[PDB]
Formats: sequence, structure tokens, C-alpha cells
Amino acid sequence: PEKFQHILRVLNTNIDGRRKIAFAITAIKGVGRRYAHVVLRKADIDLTKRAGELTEDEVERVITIMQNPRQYKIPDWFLNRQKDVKDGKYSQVLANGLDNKLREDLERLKKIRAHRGLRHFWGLRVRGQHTKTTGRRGR
Amino acid sequence: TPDIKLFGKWSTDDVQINDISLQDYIAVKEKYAKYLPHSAGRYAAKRFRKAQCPIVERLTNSMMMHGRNNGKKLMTVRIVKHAFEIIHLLTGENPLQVLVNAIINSGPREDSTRIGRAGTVRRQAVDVSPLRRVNQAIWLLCTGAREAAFRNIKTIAECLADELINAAKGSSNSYAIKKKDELERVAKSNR
Amino acid sequence: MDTSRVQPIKLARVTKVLGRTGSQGQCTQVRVEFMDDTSRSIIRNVKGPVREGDVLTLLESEREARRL
Amino acid sequence: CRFYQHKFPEVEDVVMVNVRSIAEMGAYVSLLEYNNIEGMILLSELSRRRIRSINKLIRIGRNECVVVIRVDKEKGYIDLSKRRVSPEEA
Amino acid sequence: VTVKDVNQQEFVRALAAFLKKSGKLKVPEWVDTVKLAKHKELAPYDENWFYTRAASTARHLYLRGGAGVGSMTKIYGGRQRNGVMPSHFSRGSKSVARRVLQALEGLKMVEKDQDWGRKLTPQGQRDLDRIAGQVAAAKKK
Amino acid sequence: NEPPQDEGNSFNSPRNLAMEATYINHNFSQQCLRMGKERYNFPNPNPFVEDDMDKNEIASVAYRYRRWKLGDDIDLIVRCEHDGVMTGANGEVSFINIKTLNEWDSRHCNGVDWRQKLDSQRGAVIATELKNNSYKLARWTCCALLAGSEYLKLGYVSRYHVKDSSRHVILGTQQFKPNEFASQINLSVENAWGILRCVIDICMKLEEGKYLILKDPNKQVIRVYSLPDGT
Amino acid sequence: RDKLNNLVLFDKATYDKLCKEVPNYKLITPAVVSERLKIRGSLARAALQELLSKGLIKLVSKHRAQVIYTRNTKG
RNA sequence: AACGAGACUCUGGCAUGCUAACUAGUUACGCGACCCCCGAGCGGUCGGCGUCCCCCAACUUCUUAGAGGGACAAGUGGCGU
RNA sequence: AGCGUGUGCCUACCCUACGCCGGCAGGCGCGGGUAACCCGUUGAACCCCAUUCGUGAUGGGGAUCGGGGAUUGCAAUUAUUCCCCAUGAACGAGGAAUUCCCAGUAAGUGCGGGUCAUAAGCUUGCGUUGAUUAAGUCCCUGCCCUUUGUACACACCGCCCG
Repeated sequence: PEKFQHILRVLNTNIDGRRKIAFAITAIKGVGRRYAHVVLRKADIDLTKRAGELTEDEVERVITIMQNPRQYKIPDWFLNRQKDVKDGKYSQVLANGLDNKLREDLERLKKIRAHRGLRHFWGLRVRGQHTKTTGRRGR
Repeated sequence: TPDIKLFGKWSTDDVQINDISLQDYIAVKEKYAKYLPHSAGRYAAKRFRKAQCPIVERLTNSMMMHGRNNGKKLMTVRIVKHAFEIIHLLTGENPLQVLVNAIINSGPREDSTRIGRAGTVRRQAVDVSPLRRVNQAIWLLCTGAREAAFRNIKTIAECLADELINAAKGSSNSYAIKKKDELERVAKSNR
Repeated sequence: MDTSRVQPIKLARVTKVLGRTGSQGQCTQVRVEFMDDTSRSIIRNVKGPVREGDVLTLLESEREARRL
Repeated sequence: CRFYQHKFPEVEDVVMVNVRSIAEMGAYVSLLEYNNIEGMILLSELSRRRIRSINKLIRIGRNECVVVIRVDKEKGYIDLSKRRVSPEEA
Repeated sequence: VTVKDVNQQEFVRALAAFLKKSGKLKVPEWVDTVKLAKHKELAPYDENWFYTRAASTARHLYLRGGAGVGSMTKIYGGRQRNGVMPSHFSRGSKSVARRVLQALEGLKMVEKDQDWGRKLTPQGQRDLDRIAGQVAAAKKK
Repeated sequence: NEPPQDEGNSFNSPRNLAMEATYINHNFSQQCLRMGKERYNFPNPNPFVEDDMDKNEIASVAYRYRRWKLGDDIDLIVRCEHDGVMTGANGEVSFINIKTLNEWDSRHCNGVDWRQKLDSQRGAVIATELKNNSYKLARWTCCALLAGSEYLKLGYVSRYHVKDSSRHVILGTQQFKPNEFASQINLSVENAWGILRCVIDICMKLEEGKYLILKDPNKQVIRVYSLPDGT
Repeated sequence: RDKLNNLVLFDKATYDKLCKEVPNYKLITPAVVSERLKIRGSLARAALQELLSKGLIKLVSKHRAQVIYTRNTKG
């Protein structure tokens, strides 16, 4: 039964109706599996059926509950970003905005030209790691 | 029945060994029928001591192999209880007679070995013990179900019960009756 | 002309074990009684661990063992 | 499907195979000179001389000419050999 | 009957349902955002996990001499997969168990008794053995 | 290979061993059985002795008189039997012919010491008597197949002391199913009914008279003799 | 790896065949429904739970990791 | 004749024998208390569940560690001069 | 379930029950332990029982990487350690070769001790689950004893010829 629809497009990534609801949503960047099993329960809907069985009325509510998480009482610590830095607030970042945000912080750390941006620009490991026996592309 | 254990439901009476060659290394019912296959952990400290322990237990032992399954003999017994169950529904027999045929049909009749001459490979055909046949036949069919369920949706229980059918009635859709005939085909050539 | 006509499956039993042979001790010389003729006896090479009094399944008795 | 007039090869006929695996006891190979039926080559009957390398002889993904030494008609075991091959047959 | 006689997989699954009917257990707000232990990688599937765990709490107090918030966590803790590092054991959450035991105590099925631990009230012990026979009444022991 | 050629004054002779063997084989038929417990009774009692035999020192036996046809409008009506019945379950029972495998000495006839080798070389023991008593084995199996037994029982018995042909001891018992057993020992009765056919091909075209069919004592050939009658 | 086709919900022919495959097959497991039809396999799990409530199939054994179902237990 | 080997030391495996124990237990009641009739009976009692109560109770099987005993190719059947 | 370990020691430091606060890391208030006495009737993992996922580089795998929160210290940047959210790579059973192992043994699985202000993918011990295969041989590698040959004794990795 329930032949109504299948694969669909939502914001910035195409989501199949083939998979279960929570796991389907995870493909969108900035949303992990842990982040989705919360947001579905705040929306008060089943996670025990497929994503192709959601109606347009329902999924319209999903993105609102997602993109204003503080106002639907998901805690601050449970977000991606707490006080971004130089923006002054708690934030939740999703697919195509995530990349834009990410590229800024790279640029910033070469602007000041800390140790970080130099390691980034040289293409070497940022964190404390040995590079003597780690890597190869070359040999 | 009140003086001799079944298997928890499966008779060990009306079970035969239909060779005169391979009995006295296949036995299951002389008094060796028990409710479960398990031991206290005596199975070998003499060469003859291996033979005595049941065929059904030997099957459970050789089922757990390849790293992640070693030391999980209780998980292994789950697969065997489903096996007999599936064999009985699927064809309808005393499901031990299935297994006895499956062992006897998978044991080789002649085998090859190596012999060193001129620093080059030469091969020689030789015979095989009844105890060797049983050990080989238990090895071969257990490899089949292990192999099939490595990416199939089917569970190992289903795979194993299928593998005993195609062995018990030769049909060359099993990993065993194939590999049996490969050895004998070699043994004809170099002899 | 086509393929061959072959003898039927024979059965013969051990009377005595002789000693182990091969280049790693992997072969075993053995004396066997034909199990239909009680004065007939052939020597064989048998791979597996054997005791005495157990029965084999020979595909032929044309073959006979020596030492190598 | 079959590429040949008969489905099964005969005895002493020249055929072609394509290696799909390399065995301890020789080479188990598929035919592409008939159906995709199985045929087994044995190690002894590949050459009459020594063999140092082994992948500079037979290897996977090679058409190799061979002679069908024996066949079990009922079972479908096509015994095979590479020992008797001449370039004229190739 | 004593609770010893019956299966325990059956025990909890009727005891959890019992409580939720009677309006019992004032639950914490956080119950839909809670990993539930440090060694998990996900939230529970269950939407009534609080009711289930309070069952298992009260049962263990019947058997053993009773112990605090620390000991309950040690009973529940399991294995922690640290990824590339080898697995090790660790303890789970505390603040959940601290809400469980205080919620039970509000109903007076437990109470802070002497010798460093809460112990189950005679009213509590009555209610356990009452439903213990209900299990045998149901299926047939 | 060469049977005992000892004279009739010796324990190990053809006669004394056959005496030994036939003495024991029916003694153990009843030792298997509970004569102090309930018997199954046919409505027809034994016609070889009266019912004024109240001792119950008749053997446990009943005598099937059964039908066969060999073709050529032949009707065979021959006595067959069982020796014991064994309690089954679900109101069923298992009919058994009991016979007993004696031994005198292992090492004077190229045999196996069963005491040493019964458990390990169970099969080799039975293979002994397919080389030394193969006549008697299939004779017993023919009787069991004539009867249609559910289980073929045998008893392992040997001399208690190998120089004393009177004292013997039971060593074990093993139940085989006679027909799957016949599949194992390579015995088939399809052959057998052409034998009895071929003998009836002689006698029927002859007239009435005491005719003798025997086996020659030093050659392998049977015959049909026509004798002046009363000889 | 490979590509195998599967369906997460039923359409006409699958569903209609599902009712009539039952008396034709003695063994019924979710795995066997994966091959004879093109079905996800988790679909076949709950599909058999439905049938047992009608009594069109019979349970014969159950476990955490494997479950067996039979035709009607008739003969 | 000497050194090494062995012998030796430690450890494991065999004690309802011996020695003795609230910084070790068990059993037995005395129990009184809690619990459910859950079984005969009625809820008591008898039986079942653990905990407190336990002693000026009984014991040392379990736990603990000391003294001792036990295995030697000893017995039997083969084989070896 | 077991071998252990624990402040009163080095110079400033232990193991933790219980109560309260926090999603967690953690904080805070009280109490015991010189230890068959307190932590600890060590209420550990694999295993066992029931849901969910479905042959899909998938929810397998967790590398790389962004932001935030704690603890140790005189100081944590080239990220000490720990925690939360997000990011989601190689890898779908592995060439030529090669290691180790015979009974509570191999393998799977957890724990204590060691180093330690903070911190084991290491090492050393301990429990738990627990197979298959052999009862042999000198083929390879190597070792012991005798006999034999030697232009060798820096001993064949030696020596020596055009």
C-alpha cells in the first residue's frame, strides 16, 4: 500500500523516500542521526515509517522546528555552534551555509596568520600528529 | 526413551549407518545419544579418544571458525537446533539420517599427496582412513554455509540445511560434493 | 572405444600396520586382507591415521605399493 | 551461451578456455570455446620442463589453448590438459 | 509468590505498564534529548524508557541490601567502544538515576533507610509480590 | 582360509564348535527375554506340544505360515518365525530374530579378540565373520528377511576360558535393522528366489519319490538324485 | 558488490501473489520472500506477522535472530 | 672419582582424615519483625522468599593455612637377552 | 569472576561508599579504611533474552576536520587529558613472501599491577568463553654422536685459478 510518492527534493540535497525518516534526513549536512531523532520527537511524528509517507504539511513543519531550535526548546549545548565567534549567538548551520561558514574560519586563521592557517595552506595536519610515517600520496 | 536420551525431541533410534566401512567411527545411538551436544572438555589426549564423542557434537565444533566466532559454542548450538528443524519441515525425515547420508556422500574414496623427485612436483595417489573421511566430510560442508551467508540475506541456519540436502542426495549444488569429485578426478590422473 | 568399463567398489580391511613412509612420514604402509578372500593380501599406502581392523574403500586392487 | 556446434567437448579435441582462478592442483577454468561450463587443468600436465615463475606462465584473464583429455558426460567434469599443444593448433 | 519464582523478562514488562496506568512517577523534562549513558552512541528507540528502568530499579532493591545512586549506575554500565582505541568498561549517567529513585520515594515505594542506602518500603514489597502472581495468572507458570 | 581340521576328540573341531555354537544360540534367545512377564499370545497356540505343558519351558517362538509365488503357478507355503518381541512405544512393538555369535579362540583362525577391539573396531569384528562364517551370517539374515523382523539382534559371546569349551560369558548386544543391514552386507534376495526356482524346474517334471538334494562333501556343486524309494 | 532490486511497500502483483504463495510453499521465512519476490526483507518480516493473525500461516519456532513459519500445519 | 643431567625448590591436581577460627562461614533453632496465600489450611501453623535478630547454641563440609598421608612402573596381560 | 592495589609514603600526596547539583565531563557536603575489618557478598566484558536496520561503501568503518564545555599544573600554543554537537575518508579480505602455536592449549573477551601531578594502542600478571588438527618424520632449516676426506686453522663468510 501507500504508492503516493517516493524520491523528493528538500533544501539543498535530494532526499529519497526509500529510507526511514530519521536516517533519510541525515544526508543533509549539519544534521547527524543523533540530531534527527530529537527533531522528529519535537515535531511529534512517527519515525517508524518511510520518508515517502510524509505529507507536505508535515515536512513544512520539520524545517521550522529544525531552524529555530532554541524556540522549540532544544538545548543550546545540543547545537553545532555556541557563540560562533564574532557573531554573538548560538546558531545551527545546515547544508550550503555550513561550507560558507567553514571557509571563513580557514580564511580568518590565515588573516591573522596563526600557526593554524599556515598548516592549512601547506596541506599538513592541524592537530598534534606525526607526519613522518603518516601520509603518502609519493614514495 | 526413558533410559536413553533423544536430542530434546529427535529420536536416535531408527538411525542407521548404511556402510560397514565407516561405522565404528560414526556412532550416535549406542549409548552416545544425549540431550545436548557438549562435553566437560575431554575429547583428546589419545588418538583413539577423538572417535568416541558424537557426530552431532563434532559438527558443532567445526562450525565455529575464522576469528570472530571462536569461543562462542553456545551461539553455535542455536544454529544447529534451527538446522534440524528446517530439515524436517523442508523434506520430512528423521533429520539425522539426512546428516548421516550427507557425511557418507562427502567423504573421498581416494586422495593424492606429494612426493619429492628431481626437485619438481610429482604426485602419488593413496587411500584414506575412515577417520579421515569423517573429518574431511565434516570440514567441507561447514565451509559451504560459512561461504554462502557471507553476503546473503539468508541466515547461516537456512544455508546449512540446504547444504545437507544437496549432499544427502548428490546433485552437485553443494560445496562438498563438488570438491569431493575434484580430488578423485586428480587421483585418477596421477596414480 | 568410448570412455571405459570399470570394476565395482571394493572393500578390504587391515590385518596389520607395517610402518610409516613418505618424506615427512605422511604415508603409512599397511597390509590388508581382501575381505572376500582370506588368503589374499596386498600391501597399500594409506594417508590417514589408522589403527588396525578398520575397513577401507579401494577403487582398485590393480595398484600395489612398494616404497616410493 | 554456447559458441559451438556441440554443447559438450569430445576427447582429444583442441579447445580454448579463459582462466578465472588458479588452483593449488592446477587451474580451474571456464570455457569460452563452449558454454561457460567448468573444466579442470592439472599441474603435472602443463609442461615437460621446470617452472620457476608461475604467473609468467598461466595467469587469470588469458585465453589459453588446451586439449580435452577426458570428459564425464553425465556429471559434467571436463578434464583438461595443456601438455599436448602445438602452435599450429593455436 | 516471591519474585524469585517467575521469569524476570516478563516481570519488568508488566511492572512498567502497571505504573504508567496509575499516574505514578513524576518524570524529568529531559527524556527526549538524553543519550542515557556515556558509552552509548545514540538515544533509546523507546519512548517510555523511564517507566521501564524504574521497574528494574525496584526489583534489585528486593534482592540486595539496597544502595545509592552510584551503585545503580554500576549495575547498568556496559562496554564503551572508543573507536580505533580498544574497548573498555565505563559507567553511564547519574542524574537520571537520581531522578528515578527520588520519584519512587515520592510514592513511598522506597525510602532512605539506615546503612548508607535506600531500601524498599513494606508497601513496595507488598506491591511487587502482588503482581508477581499476576504473571503466573497470565500465561501459566 | 583353512578351517579347523581337528578330530572329533578335540574342543576346537568342526563338530565340537558346532555343538558349542548350537548349544549357546538358543540359551541366549530366552536370556534376552522376560518369561516371568506377560507374553503376547496368538489365538492359536503351539501345535508341536500340548497346552497341558503348563511349565512354560517351551521356547519363546511363534510360527508364521506364509504365502509366496515364484511364478510358473507355484505356491510356497513355508514355516518362518521370530524369537522375541521388544517393547516399543505408542502401542507398537519390535519383532526380533535373536541369534548369537560364539567364539573359541581368536588366534587359531585369524580372528579378532573382541574384548580388545569391540568399541574401536566394531566393524572389523563383523568383517571377521564375513571371511570365517560368511555362510552363517547371511543364513541368519535370510531367516530375518523371511520373517520381516523390525530389528536383527545379535549377542557377542566368547569362551570364559579358551581351553574350556563349556564356560562362556556375554560381552555385548547390538540391534541392527535387518533390511538396511542387508543393504550393508551386500545381500539381496532377488537372486535367492531364482535358486529355489531352478530346483523346482527339476523336481516338478519328475514323478513322485524320495529325491535327494545335497551338497558334495569335497566339491562345490549340488545335484538332484533319483533314488529307489525308501533308501 | 552488486545491485539487487527491492521494494519497501507492496504493489498489486506482489500482494496478490503473497496470499497464494502460502499454500504452495511449506517453508516460509523472510529471507525466502527476498528471492521469490523483490521485497526489501524488513517488509517481509511484518508481512508475515499480519498473516499469522489470520491463521494463514503457523509459527513453529521463533528467536531474536531467526524466525520460521509454516504453511498451515496440515498433512 | 668429580661437575652438568637427575636429585632439589616453588606451583597445580587427591582429603566429609588431623589441627582451629565473631578481621571466615555453615547449620540449627530461639526467634520476634516484613512479605504474598503463593501451596495443605484461613490469614495462624506447616512449607516457600531474603533481611534484621542472633546466642552464654552447635559444627568446621564450604572459606582460610598449618602439620601429615597419597603414585612407586605398584598390580595384571603382552614384549624385551 | 579472579590476580591485586589503596592516604598516615618524597617533601605533599590514596582508594572511595553515601547525600545534593549537572545531559556529560564534573562540582559540592559528609563518613570509613594501617586493610579476610573500609572501597568490594569486587552487582566486569564476551556470552544470554527481546525490538530496529536489510546486502546497500548501508545505520558497515571512524580516519580527517570545525565550534563549544570540563579536569591536572607555575605554564597546555605545534591542539596534555576528558566530554558534547557537527564533518564522514581509505577500506568490500588482501601479491612476492613470512610468523606463532599441541590442552583449559590456540583464538575471542574483560580486568589488576608497572610508568603516573594529568595520560596506554605498550609491557607484565590474572580470570571468563573455549575449538580444528597431530600421536609423525629428517624433505626443508638447524642441532647431537660416530666413520671418512681436506691444499682449511682469521677455521668454506673458508681457501684458491687463468
